[PDB]
Amino acid sequence: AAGVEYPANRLANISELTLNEPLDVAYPDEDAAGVLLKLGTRVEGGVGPDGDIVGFSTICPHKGFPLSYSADNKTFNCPGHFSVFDPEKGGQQVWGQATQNLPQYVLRVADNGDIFAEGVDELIYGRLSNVL
Amino acid sequence: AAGVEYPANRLANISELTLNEPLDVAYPDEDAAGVLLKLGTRVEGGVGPDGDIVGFSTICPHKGFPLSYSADNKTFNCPGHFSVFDPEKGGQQVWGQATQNLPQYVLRVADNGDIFAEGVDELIYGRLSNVL
Amino acid sequence: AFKRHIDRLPIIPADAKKHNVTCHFCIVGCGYHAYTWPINKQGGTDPQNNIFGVDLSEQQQAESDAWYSPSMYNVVKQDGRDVHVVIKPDHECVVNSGLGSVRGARMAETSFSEARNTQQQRLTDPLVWRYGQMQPTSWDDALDLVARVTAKIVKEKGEDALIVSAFDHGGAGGGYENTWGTGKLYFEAMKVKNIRIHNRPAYNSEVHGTRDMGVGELNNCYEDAELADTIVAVGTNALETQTNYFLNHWIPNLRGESLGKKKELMPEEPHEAGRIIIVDPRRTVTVNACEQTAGADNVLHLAINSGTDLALFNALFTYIADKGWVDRDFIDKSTLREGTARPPLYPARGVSEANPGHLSSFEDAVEGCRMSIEEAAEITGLDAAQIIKAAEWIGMPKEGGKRRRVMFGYEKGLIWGNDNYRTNGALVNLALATGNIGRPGGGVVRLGGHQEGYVRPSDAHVGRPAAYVDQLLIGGQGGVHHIWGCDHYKTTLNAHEFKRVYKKRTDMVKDAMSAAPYGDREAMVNAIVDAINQGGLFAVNVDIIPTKIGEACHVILPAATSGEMNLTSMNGERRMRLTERYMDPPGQSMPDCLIAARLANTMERVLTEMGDVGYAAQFKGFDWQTEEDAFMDGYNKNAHGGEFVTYERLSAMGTNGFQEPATGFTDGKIEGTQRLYTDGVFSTDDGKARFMDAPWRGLQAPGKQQQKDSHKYLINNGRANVVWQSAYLDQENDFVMDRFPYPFIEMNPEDMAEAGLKEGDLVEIYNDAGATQAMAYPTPTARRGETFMLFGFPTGVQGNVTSAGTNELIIPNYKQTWGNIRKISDAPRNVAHLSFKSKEYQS
Amino acid sequence: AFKRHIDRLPIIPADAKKHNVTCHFCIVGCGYHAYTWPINKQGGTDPQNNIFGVDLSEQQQAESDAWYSPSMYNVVKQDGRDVHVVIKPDHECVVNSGLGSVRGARMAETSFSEARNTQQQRLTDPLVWRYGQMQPTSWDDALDLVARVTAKIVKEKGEDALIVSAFDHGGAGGGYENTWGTGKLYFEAMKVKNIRIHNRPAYNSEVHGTRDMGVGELNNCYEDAELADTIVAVGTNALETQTNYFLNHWIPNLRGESLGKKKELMPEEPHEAGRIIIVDPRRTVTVNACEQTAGADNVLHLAINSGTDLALFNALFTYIADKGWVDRDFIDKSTLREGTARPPLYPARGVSEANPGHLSSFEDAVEGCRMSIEEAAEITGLDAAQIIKAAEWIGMPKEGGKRRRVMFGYEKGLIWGNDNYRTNGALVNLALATGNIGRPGGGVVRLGGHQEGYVRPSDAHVGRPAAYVDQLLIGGQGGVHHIWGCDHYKTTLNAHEFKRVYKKRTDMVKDAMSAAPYGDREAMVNAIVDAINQGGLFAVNVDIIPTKIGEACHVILPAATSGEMNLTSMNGERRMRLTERYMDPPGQSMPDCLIAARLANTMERVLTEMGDVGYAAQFKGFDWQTEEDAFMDGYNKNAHGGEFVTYERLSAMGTNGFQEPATGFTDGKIEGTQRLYTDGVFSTDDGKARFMDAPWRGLQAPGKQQQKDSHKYLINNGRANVVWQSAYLDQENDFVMDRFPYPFIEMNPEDMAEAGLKEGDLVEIYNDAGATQAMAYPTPTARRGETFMLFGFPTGVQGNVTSAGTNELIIPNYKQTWGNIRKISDAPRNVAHLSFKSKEYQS
Ligand SMILES: Nc1nc2c(c(=O)[nH]1)N[C@H]1C(S)=C(S)[C@@H](COP(=O)(O)OP(=O)(O)OC[C@H]3O[C@@H](n4cnc5c(=O)[nH]c(N)nc54)[C@H](O)[C@@H]3O)O[C@H]1N2
Ligand code: F3S
Ligand code: F3S
Ligand code: FES
Ligand code: FES
Ligand SMILES: [Mo+4]
Ligand SMILES: [Mo+4]
Ligand SMILES: [O]
Ligand SMILES: [O]
Repeated sequence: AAGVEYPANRLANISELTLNEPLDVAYPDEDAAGVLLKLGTRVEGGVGPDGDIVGFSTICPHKGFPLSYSADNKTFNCPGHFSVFDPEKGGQQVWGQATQNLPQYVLRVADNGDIFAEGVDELIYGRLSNVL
Repeated sequence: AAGVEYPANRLANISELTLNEPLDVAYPDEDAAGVLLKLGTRVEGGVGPDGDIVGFSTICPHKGFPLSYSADNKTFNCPGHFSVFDPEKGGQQVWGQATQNLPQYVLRVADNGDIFAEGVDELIYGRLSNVL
Repeated sequence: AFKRHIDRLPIIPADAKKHNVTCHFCIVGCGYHAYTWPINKQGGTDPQNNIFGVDLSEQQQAESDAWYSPSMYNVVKQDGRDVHVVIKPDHECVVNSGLGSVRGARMAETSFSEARNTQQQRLTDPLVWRYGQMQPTSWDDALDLVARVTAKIVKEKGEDALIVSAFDHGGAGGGYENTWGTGKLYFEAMKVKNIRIHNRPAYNSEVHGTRDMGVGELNNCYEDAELADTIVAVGTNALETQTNYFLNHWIPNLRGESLGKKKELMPEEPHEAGRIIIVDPRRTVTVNACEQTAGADNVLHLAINSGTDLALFNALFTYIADKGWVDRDFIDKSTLREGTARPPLYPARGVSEANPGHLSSFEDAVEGCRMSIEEAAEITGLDAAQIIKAAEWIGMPKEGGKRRRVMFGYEKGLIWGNDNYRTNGALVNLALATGNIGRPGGGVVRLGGHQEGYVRPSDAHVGRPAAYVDQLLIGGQGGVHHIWGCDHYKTTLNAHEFKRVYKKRTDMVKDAMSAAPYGDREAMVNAIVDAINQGGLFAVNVDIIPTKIGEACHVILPAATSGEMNLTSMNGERRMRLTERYMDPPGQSMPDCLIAARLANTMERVLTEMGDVGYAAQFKGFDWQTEEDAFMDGYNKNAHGGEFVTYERLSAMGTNGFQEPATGFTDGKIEGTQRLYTDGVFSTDDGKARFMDAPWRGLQAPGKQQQKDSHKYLINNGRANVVWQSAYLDQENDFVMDRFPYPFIEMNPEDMAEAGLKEGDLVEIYNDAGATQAMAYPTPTARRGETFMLFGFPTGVQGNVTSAGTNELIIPNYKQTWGNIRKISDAPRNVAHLSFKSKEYQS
Repeated sequence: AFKRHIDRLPIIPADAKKHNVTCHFCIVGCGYHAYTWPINKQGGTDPQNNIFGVDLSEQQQAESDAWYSPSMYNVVKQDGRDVHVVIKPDHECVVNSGLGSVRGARMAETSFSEARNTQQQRLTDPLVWRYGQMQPTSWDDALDLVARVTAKIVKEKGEDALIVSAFDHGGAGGGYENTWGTGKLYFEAMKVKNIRIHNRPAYNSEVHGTRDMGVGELNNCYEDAELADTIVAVGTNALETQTNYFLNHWIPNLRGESLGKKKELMPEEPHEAGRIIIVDPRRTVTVNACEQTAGADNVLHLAINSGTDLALFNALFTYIADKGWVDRDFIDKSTLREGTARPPLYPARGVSEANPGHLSSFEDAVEGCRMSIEEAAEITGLDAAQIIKAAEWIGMPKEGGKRRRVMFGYEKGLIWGNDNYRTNGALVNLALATGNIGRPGGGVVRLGGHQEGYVRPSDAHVGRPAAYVDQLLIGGQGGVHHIWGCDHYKTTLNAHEFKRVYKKRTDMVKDAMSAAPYGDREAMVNAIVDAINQGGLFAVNVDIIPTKIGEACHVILPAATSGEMNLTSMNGERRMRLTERYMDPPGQSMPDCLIAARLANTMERVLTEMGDVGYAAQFKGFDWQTEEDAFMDGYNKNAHGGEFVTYERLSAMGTNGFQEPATGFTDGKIEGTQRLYTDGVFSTDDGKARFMDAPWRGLQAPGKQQQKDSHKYLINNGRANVVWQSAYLDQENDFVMDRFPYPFIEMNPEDMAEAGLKEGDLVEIYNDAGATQAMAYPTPTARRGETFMLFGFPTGVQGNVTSAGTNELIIPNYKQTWGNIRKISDAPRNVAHLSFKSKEYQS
């Protein structure tokens, strides 16, 4: 009761990620598209030994279009109404129509090398509760 | 799931109340002591045709002692640490150690005259959720 | 990044109370609904238990109506009780079709809530300077003081001693109810000459040029942006500043989504996808988005030298006239054919300061405006090929000899740009010559700023040119100042000098008030008036927050804003709507129209007591108890077709409302006017439009060429998408302030390397007007020597470096500003979290 | 009534991080724990899933540890991450035994939260006055400006040009770390004479009298209130102002709950239930509660005429001495026996201003203080029978000839009352004569205000009497002012005059700064210094919120406060504790000790650049990176027994800590001192206590008799239970502001009837010092002609009507104030919701 109860879900292992190549994932369920991304530099919310593995919702929080990733810029870009998000700065909207910065996963790197997601810092598009 | 779900409970009928004589009651369950009180003047949260029927938790929100009612003063008084609450002013702490004003019931008077409680505007002492 | 950490929101139930709401903010006037329901009741996940009739236990798809963001949710007081509210864009509204901007989508979160602690900055009680500081008091006390001081000064020195600054606009902080109330106070009860508007320092129009020509500035509809062959966007950054007009009407044209519609409404005429000409010195996200939707081949960005628009338009006019690409029958039938002689001081100056340009026939305008492609290329910095291409895109007939439909749109790049009167006319010339007024796919229009909501008594007494109020104040004239809903400290021109003198003059009265006994009110007022006689100023602020200029005022009166009151206004299409009240004003705050009424009543009482019964009588006609009373006394009785409009009737029409003026009422529908001038009869005595003989004469405002020549950088200035106006609400909004704690100044990275500046460095911008601060934001698209600074911003006011320079009609020339830049500090810690990446969407 | 509408709170989980926390606020120093855990994790209802090990799905009984109120919950930043926090009183702490006051119980809710929008008023960045307004900037910039101006002034005019106002207290806004840092800056690096404390306008002690006699003012323990036969409470409203000391220690005595304990520790001595003498002109809720717990027969309320305490005590001393009810062996063994002559100007005046009283032997004190019961009855207004009864309750031996154990406690009724030096001594005389110092059930002590946390270098250079700083400032002297953690605008004496001049003088520097170029910093500093040379003042404010006096300052530096830093202090029992950091400072704010360090470092740099390397060198010894570094350089190296105390060791001792001074360390326990003077060796050169020959000489502060004689009402003043200090946090707390939007003035209902005033009316209080406003609160228990106004309050500052009058040592005589009252306004709308019922508990 009180708070939303987030599940602790395995998303991937650290060995699956290549520098600057986003890995498709879903959290906190099948229907909530996101990505894991290794950025190569220490950044807010980032985990792993280099502190550079982040996880975000990949669905624009304005009107729900799927975001595309620019590798040269390291930004998420929205084809709907031209929003831009920075995963090197906690998903800050560089410019856009969303009243939210990009929802970011609370990640944990296990003992072995598995990456777990245990929460999300903002409301994911298309749901009035992050856990349904 | 959330937003606390209050039950709509019958507490009494308007005909049961005498001017300035509190009627012992319990809401939102058996274990949550309170009173209904007809004050004789229109007051905040008050219902009925004269707008003077109020309902409060009778358990001090500081340390949980049972409140006594003074009829001459129209106040609830706490023997624990000398707090005083005004049911003519939304249960405002006139003076006391509680960081809350007296929790007040959201009342509704039905067509037949029955008084229903459908909510409480502040956290009742001794529970971390108004509905257990 | 700022993150709210709100995992879930209460679901709007099936029985929520629905309110029609127009966006508080920009000209577009997007439609919303506010749903409210008792605190401690809620909706559920099954279709029967929520307002949408949808299963909310499933992820919604893109563009779903069945979702809202946290900034659209709050808890607010309604008739004394806390209620949940969701303010959600309306899918059915033809303006926005469900879109909400980063601004509109946070109306809920920028509303007042004691429950969730939003906007606690909001004023709740009248404040008066006494006992050494600002102190709260009652309305009776505060109004009595304001009335007594005002009445004494006006009796002793005349009404010219009363200076007024007031909104004239629509929407939150304006509207018909509120412009009528203030209007009636200062123009009916009184005859205040020394009055200025919220965005300019005199009582003038922004667009005298177009109006004098017979062409009202809001003549088309938003559908015309969908139907035009070419859109000409001048001095507008529409994606950031008219967002949803751009997204919901311009984009479909550029994408080719409109073709079906174009062919139905205009068969037997060819149609390709829309092309767009953008006239703007700076490459903006608007340019980028057009290129991205239409293709680079269909976007023509004319990156003119700052303030050279008039040269551009004159060249275009000449070329098009010579080629014969003009609506010949429109010119003959609907425009002035009478010759008329140039005034003796032409072309440097007009017949007087009241008339900077010469109105005339097509032929005389062409001869007078004449400029070659080559001369215009020198002035504008454009290539000859670019200017010719523009003329082709505006004037060249389509395949079968059919006239090209062009919608001409302009905003503040033009209006606050060089030679406002003549540039406006030069643009209008193009619309008139090509017959693109009063027809589908046409128009020459303001893209606008605030919504519109103006109705007031005659302003004849004010004069043309009107008094330059800021210069009066800076020069030590005026005794009492009433400030309604604007903040010159952040937003006026020559702002640094203005603040130095305003502080010094209001301080005189503060020191007087602190040293006088308040409880003996006659002594207090005599002390105030003595300070005024010595050159002080007594200042009264009517507002919703503690403002910057309010730190100099002696009385503050708390206003209620849209949503806490009913309010009516029209958008940039003349689409009029009622915003239905859904919450209570905070504390004891009251709507501006009622404040005006209450002030009037106090003036009546006080003057009656003093024994000036004659003057007292002038303040009658203010017995209003609710804002609707102001609507009925103003709009209903005084607007064109007002007799057809009431709250009840507007309410039934919803967020779509109707387009002004009303022409009738049948079967529960106010009948409106889609486009102006469809009959070719214009707003002049004889009904003919005039062209303007408007020759280029350089930078015309005094000081400007001098300032350009003696400083290093252009300090262009304007809006950012996230920030609404002077950040009056945004300064208490973490999402906005987390993104830009300081105002940015967009700088070319090589300009920065040259000056030893790094991203985030705090820099002083300075010139002979004043100085200010901003945060260096590296911007690859910026041209060398050309910076752009966010305007109006509390943590760095760019108005400080704008000069006192205006045109003849006292139009402030904000956009033409030059200055030097130097480093104040290495990037502060509170700026380390910001992204400094490009704002341009990459595909 | 304000209602949060919070239906449920997150449950603290089993694995929450625990922090020891002392209350931020009052002297009692109640124990709390702060529990924190990740946002989006939570506890459950079953015992295994929460910190209490209890089934939380069942209603808890009275006094349960397994509950917390909404004001004890918030969301705060911790090491960069949002976390839940609950700050909950500690059941195991011997101070409070689980009690939390209305103040302490809202530490969480008055903490800074971006997530839940609490206390957004909190400062986040350094601010500097430039470009017409206050503007944010970096630390390097802000510190450079402060250092340059300060250094220039000090070089040109000497250190006397530097004025300082600083906290000297413990707890939030003080503590050992912070008093050391500021102390070291201004007394070690510099030798600042012109320095004042937060609550008084010179660098003096509140209690020179008791100290000069050899009796440190915090000599007992809180257990002694449980063990005394009689408590004598003077000038204290303990239920409202030392709430939990009163509730958890005095009440058990009065109720008879202590008898078991009394008999175990003091067998072979009789014990009845405690009786209490309360010396206070006003009947307070404290008196009411004592009567209600002990019975009216056991409470003796001496409602003395304002400022007549000394008469009372002298009479009591005389009566007790004559009856022989004195500890004869204590007098002979531990007090001065040497005869010593009265100074030539006695009894009107002492040997000098440094020494207002004459220290002496018991016998000489008795002869000098001599006053009959009848003389004291005239002066005090009491009945002879009342004064005799008090003597009996203080001095009369118990059944078997055993001495009566009396705890004498006093606070600001005495300390800010008439003739501070002599009244303090008169009271101490009674304790000394009855042998009630250093023994169980005894003590003559401050009941205190803030917690204590003072350690600083020698202050010898300051002088005695020290400089009256407010008079220097009001007189146009001083150049630079550093204000740390106090707000004279709300809380100084003669405040109305103070504000008028302070504004005028700081305005001079503001106008200079506005007109100068900031980016050229040398020109800016020269402009500041020119304004100072002409009589201006450059003011720097170090604080946590935008303060009132801060509206006059030119630089504001943001502080971190307790909880955002580790902090150490002692309570009124000398009980020292560490408050362990549980959250981050907001924005870029930093602890005061580190601000001081950084300022020192900038002074070193700037003076080095100016070429005064010698003076630069004085500012070394500030290489501190964390608050613990300040603790180790200060307390650890300088306090008595400091070598035994470390953060690590204090942490292991929990909220119970230990009582200072430390005398050793064994097996994880700092060994302390329960009571002072248990050996009968006092704090004088020869180790003997002195009595005080302290004859009554009327109202001694200049102006006071005159002010009394020429005005209608006593304007008594002081605390309210709900309001903490000057409402610096409370002004952004809806629960407090909903109850008292204006400060109340308690008035007798027939005084109100006579004056034509109604409950809630807004009234001006005025006299020859100044004027202010308050809300009439009808108070049946108030005596005719005697009003009580809440002090320090932003919406009506009663310090405005207090005169400049001090005693010889510059102690402000706030409590003796008289003035006239007249109506400003009928009760405002924003006051209609208030209860005006009696604050006294009715059975
Ligand atoms: N996000 C947001 N939108 C708003 C507002 C807001 O505060 N925030 N406010 C509203 C208001 S009140 C207004 S007035 C409108 C303003 O709407 P716009 O006028 O579109 O906004 P601005 O940014 O002032 O100016 C637009 C463009 O003028 C260009 N410009 C500058 N100098 C010149 C010049 O000499 N010639 C030409 N051709 N162009 C030039 C600038 O590069 C800028 O891109 O927006 C409204 N919309
Ligand atoms: S949402 Fe509001 S800000 Fe303008 S674009 Fe639409 S009206
Ligand atoms: S709770 Fe805090 S305010 Fe005083 S009484 Fe205890 S220390
Ligand atoms: S949906 Fe991504 S910007 Fe509109
Ligand atoms: S329990 Fe009611 S006052 Fe402490
Ligand atoms: Mo505008
Ligand atoms: Mo104190
Ligand atoms: O505007
Ligand atoms: O104090």
